[PDB]
Amino acid sequence: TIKTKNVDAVFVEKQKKILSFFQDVSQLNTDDEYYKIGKDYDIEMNMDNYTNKKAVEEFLKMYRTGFMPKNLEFSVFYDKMRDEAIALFHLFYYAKDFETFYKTACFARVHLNQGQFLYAFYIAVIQRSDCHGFVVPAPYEVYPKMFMNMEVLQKIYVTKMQDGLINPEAAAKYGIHKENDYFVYKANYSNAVLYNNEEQRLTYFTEDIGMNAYYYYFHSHLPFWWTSEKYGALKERRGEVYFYFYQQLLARYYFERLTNGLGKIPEFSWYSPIKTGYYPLMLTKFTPFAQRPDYYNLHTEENYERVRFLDTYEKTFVQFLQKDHFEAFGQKIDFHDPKAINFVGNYWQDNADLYGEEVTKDYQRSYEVFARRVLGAAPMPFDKYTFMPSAMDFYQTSLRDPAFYQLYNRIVEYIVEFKQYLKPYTQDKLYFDGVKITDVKVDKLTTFFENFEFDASNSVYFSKEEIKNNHVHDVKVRQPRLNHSPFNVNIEVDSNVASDAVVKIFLAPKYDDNGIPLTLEDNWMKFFELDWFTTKLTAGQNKIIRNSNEFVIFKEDSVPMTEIMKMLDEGKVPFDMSEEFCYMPKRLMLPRGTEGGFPFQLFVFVYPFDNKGKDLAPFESFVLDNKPLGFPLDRPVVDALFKVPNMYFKDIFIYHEGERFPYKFNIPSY
Amino acid sequence: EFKTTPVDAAFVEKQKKILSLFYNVNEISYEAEYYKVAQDFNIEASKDCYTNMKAYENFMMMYKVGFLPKNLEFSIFYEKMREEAIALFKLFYYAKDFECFYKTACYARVYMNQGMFLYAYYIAIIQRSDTASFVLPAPYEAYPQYFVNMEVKNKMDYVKMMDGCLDEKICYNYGIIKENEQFVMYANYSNSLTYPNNEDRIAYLTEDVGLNAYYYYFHSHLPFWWNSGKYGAFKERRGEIYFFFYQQLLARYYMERLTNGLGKIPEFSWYSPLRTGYLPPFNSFYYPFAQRSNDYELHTEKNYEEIRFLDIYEKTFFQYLQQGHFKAFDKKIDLHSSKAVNFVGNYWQTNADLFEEDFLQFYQRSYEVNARRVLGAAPKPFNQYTFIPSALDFYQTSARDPAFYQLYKRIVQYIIEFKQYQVPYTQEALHFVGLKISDVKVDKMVTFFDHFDFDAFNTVYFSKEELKSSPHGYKVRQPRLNHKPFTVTIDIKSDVATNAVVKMFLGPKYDENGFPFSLEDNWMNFYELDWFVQKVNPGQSQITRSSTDFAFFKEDSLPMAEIYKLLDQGKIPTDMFNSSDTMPSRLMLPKGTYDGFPFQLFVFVYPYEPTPKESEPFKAVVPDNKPFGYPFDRPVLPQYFKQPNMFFKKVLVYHEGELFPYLFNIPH
Ligand SMILES: *[C@@H]1O[C@H](CO)[C@@H](O[C@@H]2O[C@H](CO)[C@@H](O[C@@H]3O[C@H](CO[C@H]4O[C@H](CO[C@H]5O[C@H](CO)[C@@H](O)[C@H](O)[C@@H]5O)[C@@H](O)[C@H](O)[C@@H]4O)[C@@H](O)[C@H](O[C@H]4O[C@H](CO)[C@@H](O)[C@H](O)[C@@H]4O[C@H]4O[C@H](CO)[C@@H](O)[C@H](O)[C@@H]4O)[C@@H]3O)[C@H](O)[C@H]2NC(C)=O)[C@H](O)[C@H]1NC(C)=O
Ligand SMILES: *[C@@H]1O[C@H](CO)[C@@H](O[C@@H]2O[C@H](CO)[C@@H](O[C@@H]3O[C@H](CO[C@@H]4O[C@H](CO)[C@@H](O)[C@H](O)[C@@H]4O)[C@@H](O)[C@H](O[C@H]4O[C@H](CO)[C@@H](O)[C@H](O)[C@@H]4O)[C@@H]3O)[C@H](O)[C@H]2NC(C)=O)[C@H](O)[C@H]1NC(C)=O
Ligand SMILES: *[C@@H]1O[C@H](CO)[C@@H](O[C@@H]2O[C@H](CO)[C@@H](O[C@@H]3O[C@H](CO[C@H]4O[C@H](CO)[C@@H](O)[C@H](O)[C@@H]4O)[C@@H](O)[C@H](O[C@@H]4O[C@H](CO)[C@@H](O)[C@H](O)[C@@H]4O)[C@@H]3O)[C@H](O)[C@H]2NC(C)=O)[C@H](O)[C@H]1NC(C)=O
Repeated sequence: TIKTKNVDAVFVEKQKKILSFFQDVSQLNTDDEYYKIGKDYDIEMNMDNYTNKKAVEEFLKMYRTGFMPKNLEFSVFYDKMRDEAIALFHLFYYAKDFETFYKTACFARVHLNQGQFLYAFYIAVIQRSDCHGFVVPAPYEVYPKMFMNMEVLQKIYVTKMQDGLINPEAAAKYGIHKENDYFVYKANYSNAVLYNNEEQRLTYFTEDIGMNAYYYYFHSHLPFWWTSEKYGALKERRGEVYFYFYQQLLARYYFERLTNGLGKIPEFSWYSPIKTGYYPLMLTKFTPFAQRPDYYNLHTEENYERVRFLDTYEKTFVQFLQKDHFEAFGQKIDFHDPKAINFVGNYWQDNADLYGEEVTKDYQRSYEVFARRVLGAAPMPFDKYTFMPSAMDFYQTSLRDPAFYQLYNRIVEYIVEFKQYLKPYTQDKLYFDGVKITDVKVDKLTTFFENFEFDASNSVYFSKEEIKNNHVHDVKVRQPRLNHSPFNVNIEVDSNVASDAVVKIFLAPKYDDNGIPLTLEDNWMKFFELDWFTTKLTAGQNKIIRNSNEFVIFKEDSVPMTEIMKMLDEGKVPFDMSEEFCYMPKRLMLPRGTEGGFPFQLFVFVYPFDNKGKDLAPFESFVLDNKPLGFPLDRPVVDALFKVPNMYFKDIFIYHEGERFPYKFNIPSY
Repeated sequence: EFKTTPVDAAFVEKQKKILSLFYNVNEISYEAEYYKVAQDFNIEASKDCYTNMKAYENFMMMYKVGFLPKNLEFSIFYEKMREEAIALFKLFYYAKDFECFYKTACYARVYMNQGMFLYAYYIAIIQRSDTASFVLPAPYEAYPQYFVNMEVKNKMDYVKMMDGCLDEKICYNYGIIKENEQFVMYANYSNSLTYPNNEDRIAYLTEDVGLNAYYYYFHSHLPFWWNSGKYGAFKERRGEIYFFFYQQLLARYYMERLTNGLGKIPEFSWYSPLRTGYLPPFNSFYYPFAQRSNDYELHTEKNYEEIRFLDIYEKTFFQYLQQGHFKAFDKKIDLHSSKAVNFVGNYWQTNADLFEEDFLQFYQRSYEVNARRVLGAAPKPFNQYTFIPSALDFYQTSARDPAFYQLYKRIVQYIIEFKQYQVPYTQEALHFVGLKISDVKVDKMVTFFDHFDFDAFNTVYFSKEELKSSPHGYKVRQPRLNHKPFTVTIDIKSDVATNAVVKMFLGPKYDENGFPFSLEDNWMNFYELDWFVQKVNPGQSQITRSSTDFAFFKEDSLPMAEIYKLLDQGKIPTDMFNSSDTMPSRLMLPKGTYDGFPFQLFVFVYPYEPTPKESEPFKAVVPDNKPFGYPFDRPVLPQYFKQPNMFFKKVLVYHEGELFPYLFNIPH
């Protein structure tokens, strides 16, 4: 039971070609087709196979100048590297058809930096219309060094250097086994060698590979530097997607804090020390990541000009709040208009749409960029291509750093200040005439840890012989990951008259740290959408059964590329990798419970689905409604004005079963 | 040694009258002309001596009240003082003709604060079109208290009180000598006791009298508080001039750092301690100059209010940058144009032009003024007329304080942030069709120190008797940097025949690393050496160009004693006349090494477009519609600087004789 999808031989061919660019990523097979086309490919001579002539020439101009050398680390957060990435993306996106697209990737893999290429190529496959429906490997299969500490990395290296185990039994005690023709490596989360503060409690979440790959997916789906022109009426709601993405993720993070006894994400000042540090154990090719000690002074010599920028960015927003209505960025904005949320979000992300342009420019300095650089505590880059990476230089590592959550909580707080100007919904807006929820019932909600393996072969260098012979896939990494049991939500609805309806399900905390019940007024942004769907109500008594497994907000685990090749010989592709790649993983749906059962609550809401005026299906079928994201909790609430018979608040408890500590899965037996 | 200009008889009469007001600036001679003319001058009954009636009555209202008393320190950075100086300048400037101008000046010289008079009088001579061509004493001869370290001033004061040397041989050992019945005092640059840090490595540039004069000259040529409408077409480029001046200056200064092992100008924060202190040997016979210790906290109670001001003034700028387009001060500004460069400069200088007005008003607060008050470290003024002075209170002492370069480095950087909005030069805008530089050769470039004298008689007091003979002869001797003349020869192959513009720049070749600078991060670090137009021939030719001819450098000022002797022959010095606001030649090159210090010479040739027929506020304004600093007025894409009509040459700057100036001042 891996949810499948059938496909033709023409599809199979194209999909194989796309997959080839994700194998043995840091090396080149002289013998492979991609290299022969690549080496010799003449872009100027093929000007006519591109939709956009200017993009070809913009690129040619830069490429004559020189692009980033191979082997250096690539981050989109630096001007010059970004500009190269984008000129490349444009080449990919404006290729007339697949053949030209493919051949261009071939050229780019041969001649350009690996990270820059993978970055642009991954986005291309997502953005190109003729590629819609095709599949990409999970980011942990492509950048495995980014999803693992150096301990595991070094074992992998040592084994490769020895061409095997010199002592299988000694290797066993380090968590290394041959299984088949694979080397399998057990890995712990970093707290197993490092407890430098309370935040290390949250490692099975913040270091979780799906959680991290998910951030990377979100960014690739719609990067800040590019317009959202291609996504239809999403353009008018971009800032809303930006806010909601972070609001949801920060709610989910907050739950993990609660169940680990830690309370609220702390507030900071660009002029004061920040208390909690980050000691990364990742390696890249020629450096470690940068450390931030505890009590790092954000306002040192090197950050003076940066903080002046950051500080002005915020205060400009504060000035907006004070003004209510203003002209900025060539738009008349009114903070009483709920639609202003588009501008607000666009402002904080400093995205292409803030300016109504196709692509952002170096002179449009980003807040998130400069905040990331400040809190990362790296020294000044050596030059435009040589920096010291911190977790916050990459979408695939950001979630690892406590400061990451502090930064986005700050932005999200500011957006919440804007939402204070919005009129709270009245009874009449929420009341579903003649409809009452009479009971909600939930099976036991229970988390557990469970071993998961992924292909880490891109972390290794292979020899001439092995590359020729395709023996290039033998490194696995096994790691306990959070999961929960499937469960049913039973909803009994009463309605006089039959009617089409929307049902939404959220998860929220029950109490603050003091154990006072949370009131809606203060905590409407602490709610996490679990599911939305439509049903048909009939006169009388209704019963709606929804399995967690059918919740639409979440996806199943990716399959390795290895099983996709096998599948593609049967004419099959893994459905959840095709249509649902950028959803949160299902197995991280619930926060880790407690043996006694930690208290949360479900919010269930039912309202009329009379038509479908405004609905999104270009980005994907998320909002089949002209309703705000997170309705009816997208603005502030008054408890008395809110409670309505078609809402129901149910108290629940989240349990944990089996081992509570992941490292207990990684002990060798004696 | 100097270029002369023949000059007729009418001129000499007028020039002499002018220079005579600069004699014994600090006391009054009851028997001098100026005094009798001042006494005979009924200010009340002579409204018709002036072009502007409003200006006349304005001054009168003020004068009935009262002006800054004699002897106190004058600084244009304090409101009431500025308003009084401006009123007096209005008077000088609106004087119907040279006669009324002279009388007013005599009047002012007698009844007014001498510092305020000198300030206003300098500017008036430079600005009045009937005085445009006349010459002025160097600032160090008119205000020698701002160019003499205290030790020297005291050595002179005690020699005066003694009426000469008790014993030649004690005197000698103290660097005091008799020469042609004149006293010569030898002067060292200040020791770690004045710059308690690394910035003392450079005291020979920062204390240099030419460099400090230069800054005084640049201010007087166009004061921030005045309108630029007198220069017509130039007004649209005032902010451009402001940028260019500081950018060039800081580029020159950074080169001196590099040769003394010093690196980047430190950056600072109003909310943090400033690392590098300054202790000036200057006093105002009332207060000593305010000192700034090392690691001085800018954000202390007495600065809370001013920092608030400086902080928004900066952040308002950021908000401009973020918004691309916006209305400000009447205007709608789009940062993609050049009406932008001008605005940006004007913004940062809060000059009169920024408000589209003739003079700065009472209540329009200046960023530079408060930046300087905070960095200057002084306790708050005691009243309207009495402040505690700092080096940053005067144009003639500003260049002496490390903080000065840090302050202007900050502004210049903010302008560079704006410049990222400017569209870069393309191949076609830079390529000179059918012209190529095939080679550049340069003579040995050699720096060295040698002695330079000035008359410091202005800070010495004389008796009634002595005054009757207007007396001088108190000379200060100081080693000063200098270079030997050299020739640049350029080799050019060209297809056809036009006038060309030849431009030369000096830039660093490596950073403090030892790493080659790339043009992307170096264009701001080039200073212009020269500009000239050339007839180009078909085929192969050689342009030869000597340093002594470089358009942006001047010879040394002559002291008045020498000016008087030249005037006696029908001559004046060209450079003091045609180009006082240009940097001195001796400072053309930063101190080299015996070794030879690696820099690069940038040689640019582009087509000449005959344009403007103007009337110049500075010599930096050459008759060309190109930007100042072109092609280094803005961000560069390094791959367009490979046109055949560009040559980058590695040059090495040598040094000869003693490396340290203090070895030039040792006794026996
Ligand atoms: C220890 O530290 C030191 C100091 O950092 C390291 O030194 C660095 O080493 C780099 C090599 O790794 C080196 O970079 C290369 O330099 C080449 C030469 O650069 C000069 O020339 C080019 C162009 O040539 C023309 O120039 C003049 C002027 O017009 C002409 O008259 C000539 O005849 C030539 O026609 C200029 O542009 C430069 O300014 C220099 O003057 C570079 O050409 C070379 O570029 C190539 O690599 C780039 C990325 O790899 C790529 O974008 C570019 O397109 C080039 O591609 C060629 O090379 C690749 C392999 O690099 C090859 O596979 C292709 O087929 C293709 O031919 C390099 O960039 C740095 O200059 C140097 N740093 C310094 C300060 O010197 C040192 O490596 C390190 N050592 C160790 C052990 O760690
Ligand atoms: C992930 O993280 C977990 C959490 O740390 C790691 O778990 C540790 O693994 C180590 C090493 O692999 C374990 O050590 C071994 O414990 C053995 C048995 O239990 C002990 O009995 C002893 C002996 O009397 C008691 O005194 C102890 O307190 C233990 O309870 C022990 O047999 C074994 O001894 C070996 O090493 C010693 C070196 O001095 C030799 O003398 C001896 O010959 C033998 O070789 C080990 O010490 C440790 O217990 C585990 N941690 C915990 C908390 O249980 C995982 O290994 C990590 N997984 C990966 C892949 O890294
Ligand atoms: C500008 O700045 C420079 C450098 O600071 C300064 O030069 C210094 O000047 C002083 C005197 O003016 C000079 O010292 C004199 O030094 C000589 C030389 O002594 C040498 O030989 C000694 C052994 O015989 C040895 O011990 C020394 O180290 C040195 O190599 C010396 O003859 C003098 O001796 C004394 O005379 C005084 C009289 O006041 C007595 O008090 C004392 O008892 C001695 O008899 C005297 O010390 C010093 O060396 C110079 N410094 C340097 C670093 O070279 C300039 O004077 C200053 N110039 C001006 C115009 O301001």
